[PDB]
Amino acid sequence: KPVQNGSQLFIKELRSRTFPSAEDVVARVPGSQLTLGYMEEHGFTEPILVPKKDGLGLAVPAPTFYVSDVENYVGPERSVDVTDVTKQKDCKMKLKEFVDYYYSTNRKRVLNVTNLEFSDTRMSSFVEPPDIVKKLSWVENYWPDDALLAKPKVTKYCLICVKDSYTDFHIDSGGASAWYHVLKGEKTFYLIRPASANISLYERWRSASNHSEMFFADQVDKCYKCIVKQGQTLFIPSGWIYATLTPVDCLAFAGHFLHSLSVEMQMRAYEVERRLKLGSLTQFPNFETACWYMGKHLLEAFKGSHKSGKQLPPHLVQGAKILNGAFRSWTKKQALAEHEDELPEHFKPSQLIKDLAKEIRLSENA
Repeated sequence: KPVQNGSQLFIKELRSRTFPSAEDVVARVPGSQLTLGYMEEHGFTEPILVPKKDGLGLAVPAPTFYVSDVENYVGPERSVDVTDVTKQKDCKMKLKEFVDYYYSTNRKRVLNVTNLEFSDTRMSSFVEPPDIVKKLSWVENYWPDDALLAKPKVTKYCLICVKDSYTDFHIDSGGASAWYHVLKGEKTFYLIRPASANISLYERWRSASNHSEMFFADQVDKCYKCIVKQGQTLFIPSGWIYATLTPVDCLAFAGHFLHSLSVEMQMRAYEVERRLKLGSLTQFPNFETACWYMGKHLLEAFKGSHKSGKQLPPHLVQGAKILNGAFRSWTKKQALAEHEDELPEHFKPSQLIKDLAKEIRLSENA
């Protein structure tokens, strides 16, 4: 018989198993040193652990903020997605019901809430993402407040995981980058670098019928174990393939974002998820729309570079090229009525593409 991912026996085996330490891969960095400059220097290709929130500009409630408090500020009647970890199946229920389960003592099932986005609730004012996320975020920087399409609702997630909760290996939707702040308890991350072959293996694993019977880390050379403890914040870069195990009841906050340092990985991950045709919780809404606004921004940056003579950094020019490729792909004749639904008002794709292509040429000559 095969071991089912997320099962009690799986958890036991997983806890006993040895992994390479995240020591080699995850930088420990004080909040204040996590600047745009830092990110640009290192390129945000590896996860970053910030042991204390000081300097991050992260706003979160005190650790005396409990799940019962979440219930009050989010609202007991709110519908929430709940994962039954042992079955690896998902269902819906009112938050009050989950909270009832959470506080029970005879706790049979293993259930978690991992996609409660609360920007539309009273609890929203209690949490502000780290300053660096805001500085990097395409949505925060380039999506206009008067936009007719709604901003991707992925900025503030509340996660509630019971002891022995497990979330299986995945890449975040849109190849989005993520921050995770553990308010109470702890969460163990198992991190796999998105080397090209690893991504391919991941795609083939996600698409197999027996994938819930296969431990993906078995297929790769290095899967790093990183324990994130109370008060600590982990930043996960674009495309990283990761799973998590919860050793004790945990309450955490998280957010997802796109940025200019991983344009290529973002597109690669998006193409993988579009081939998989799976989706789920935390699907990145209006990913293409964010891309369109980025594209408009780039044209403006280019045009403004003539006035100042200062060229765009090569990663931005390379980013422009990749985005233009996508735009062409999304607007070709055979290309969906799915794609037009994500185009912002007043956009002229044929012209943007033509205009971007010209500006990329003008910059390359130099």
